[PDB]
Amino acid sequence: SPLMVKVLDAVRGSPAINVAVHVFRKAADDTWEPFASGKTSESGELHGLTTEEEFVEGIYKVEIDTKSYWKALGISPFHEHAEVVFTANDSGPRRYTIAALLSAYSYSTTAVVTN
Amino acid sequence: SPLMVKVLDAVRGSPAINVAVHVFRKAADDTWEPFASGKTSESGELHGLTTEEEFVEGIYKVEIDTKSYWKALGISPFHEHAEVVFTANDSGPRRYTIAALLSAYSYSTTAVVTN
Amino acid sequence: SPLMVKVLDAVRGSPAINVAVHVFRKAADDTWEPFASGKTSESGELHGLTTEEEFVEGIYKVEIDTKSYWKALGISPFHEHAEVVFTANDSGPRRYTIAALLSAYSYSTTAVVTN
Amino acid sequence: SPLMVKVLDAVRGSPAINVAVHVFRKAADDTWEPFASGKTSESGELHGLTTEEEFVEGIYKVEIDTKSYWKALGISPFHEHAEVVFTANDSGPRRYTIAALLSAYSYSTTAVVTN
Ligand SMILES: [Cl-]
Ligand SMILES: [Cl-]
Ligand SMILES: [Cl-]
Ligand SMILES: [Cl-]
Repeated sequence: SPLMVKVLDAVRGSPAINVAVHVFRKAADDTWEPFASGKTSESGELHGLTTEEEFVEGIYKVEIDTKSYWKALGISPFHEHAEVVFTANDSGPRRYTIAALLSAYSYSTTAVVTN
Repeated sequence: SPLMVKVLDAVRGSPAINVAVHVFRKAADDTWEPFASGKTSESGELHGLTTEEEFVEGIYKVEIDTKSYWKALGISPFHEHAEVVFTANDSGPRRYTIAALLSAYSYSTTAVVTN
Repeated sequence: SPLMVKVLDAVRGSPAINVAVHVFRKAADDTWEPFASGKTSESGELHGLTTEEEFVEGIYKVEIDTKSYWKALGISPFHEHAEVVFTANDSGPRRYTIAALLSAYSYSTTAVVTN
Repeated sequence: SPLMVKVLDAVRGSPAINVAVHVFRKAADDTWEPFASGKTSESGELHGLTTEEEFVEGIYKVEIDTKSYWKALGISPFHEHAEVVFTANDSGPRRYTIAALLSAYSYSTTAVVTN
């Protein structure tokens, strides 16, 4: 997959397991099409999201459903979810990894772009 | 204002000055109404966004327009913007501060809820 | 004070109140002298740490005692403390703000350097 | 290795490659013994740091030498280094992963503790 997502838990110090993740592509015009989705594994990683064939240039939104993750662990968190929005360019990097770190009232995300 | 937003710059180590910020409220149903907006000051803070009269319970989205901030500083960043989405509850805290820390390929946000 | 420290709590979504903070200066040579210290206020901020007279060039260590903060709130955290180490240059910025965001298993810090 | 360290770069959006990492153990008493060290690989990961035989209970310091990393990439950063200090307990988790995310004026670290 040219797009991978990895999620960590900063409250419990663990991979974020079984987190739902949705990818949308901005169709032109001008709304968010469901593009790909899945749930993180025991390592907190979500593999096989998409393929080079399906992953074309465009604006993508990665929605990590942090709210249900926390409730399943006994926590009612601040955020509804975590969102990451970016443009995929073919001149850009071949592989994108979206990494997220979750707390009850905070989150950080970073993009790791490689070849 | 019961809602304040503060933005820092982790690449240059400065307040994020003149960043555009938009707040939307999820109207029922089921879209994002423009609710309030403004630009951060020299301290990277955005004051007077709204009032207790206008700020009712609901789901709010705070969109920080990180892309134009970075381009104005000579940087073409990864993210289109930074988004923070949360529910305001009247049983909840009287004041919400959304703090964001921006990098070219990363951002973190935290909510500071006080009385 | 040319040095200020501000600490936030990402688990509870609050300023980090009454956190002990120690500043050391690397004496030449080659150990850490106690330079200044204090406890954050209700806003999570530590003001009046030092003065322009006392704050000379050198290597400084800011130790935030995150462990006792968390235990006082009923949490046994991962880290012993949070440390930030940097060089103050007179050609550099007049004011340094060290901002920290604490979780049970994580912390981030950023330096905000201004005039 | 029961201890692994992974480092990401938030300015360039890449694994942090060839970063020097030092682990010290607080000998009793009361100083920091060199315990283990190495340099991150192309994935930004540092494997084979130590073994279950050598990794006993105690207080450990992980020093990531962020300054030379940045200079090698043409950047003069704020921090001298990134430090992470924690207690290893045998009742604790079998494996510790220290993850760090670096910017010029900021860093975050998180501990991922697993079995
Ligand atoms: Cl709910
Ligand atoms: Cl563009
Ligand atoms: Cl203890
Ligand atoms: Cl130097």
